[PDB]
Amino acid sequence: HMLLYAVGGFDGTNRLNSAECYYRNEWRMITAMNTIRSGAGVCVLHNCIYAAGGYDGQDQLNSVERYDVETETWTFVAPMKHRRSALGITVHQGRIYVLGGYDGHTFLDSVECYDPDTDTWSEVTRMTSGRSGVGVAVT
Amino acid sequence: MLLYAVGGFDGTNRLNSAECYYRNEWRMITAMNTIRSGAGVCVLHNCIYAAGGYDGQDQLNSVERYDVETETWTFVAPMKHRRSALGITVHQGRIYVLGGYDGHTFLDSVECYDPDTDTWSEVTRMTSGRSGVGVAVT
Repeated sequence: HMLLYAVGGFDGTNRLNSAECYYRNEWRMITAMNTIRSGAGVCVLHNCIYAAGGYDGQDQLNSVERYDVETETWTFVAPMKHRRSALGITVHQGRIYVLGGYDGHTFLDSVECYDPDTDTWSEVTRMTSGRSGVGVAVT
Repeated sequence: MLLYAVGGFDGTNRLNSAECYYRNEWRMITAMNTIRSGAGVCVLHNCIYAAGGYDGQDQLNSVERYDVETETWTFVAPMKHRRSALGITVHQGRIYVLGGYDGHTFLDSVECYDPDTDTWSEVTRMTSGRSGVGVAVT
């Protein structure tokens, strides 16, 4: 926890796969992701930035990639069971939790859980109703 | 130790409701004061903050805070800019919101919330106005 990262997004004309980091003031670019992602789930787990799902301008994404700060390289990990944009994301006890989102036809209520050690995504529970754009909090 | 799902959009209505997962059971808690979809939601100290979002007609700049002890939502200082599809993170006891959509412009503004002084301040600007960004601190 020292540097702020801005990952992907949408500028009103193009959706972004680029990422910048704030330091000298100034936002400087880092290595761009392998996939154009807007509205992705972005979190930090074991000093790696994870980027899950999102919208590339045509399709809802299920791919997940992680950025290694030491190698400055984005790498794909196991993809989610569901494509989703406008998902909520949180990290709890060394695992990534994604909640809801939109798969292209359905507002999901699925909640998937990522185990980094085994590189698996597994559904852990389901919200009371399918919905997207949710905020997630653990306290 | 509890998971909270705040607001959202079920495909027909935007939601101001919130629920907590315990006994493998999702249980509803006190609903928010403002209908919020795609708001910035984080945990500062031990309170849930919900900043901005879309209520169905307008983009929101209001910020309310849920106290787990008192089970109530309280409005705090509003952001200088209305924002939907904003990024949000907590870092050294402060909230950072990044970009988003204000109803006409994709924002490059970054605001910082100090809970002690209840103030938002514009810290810097991103290289370009943008929305739907993921924020990470590491």
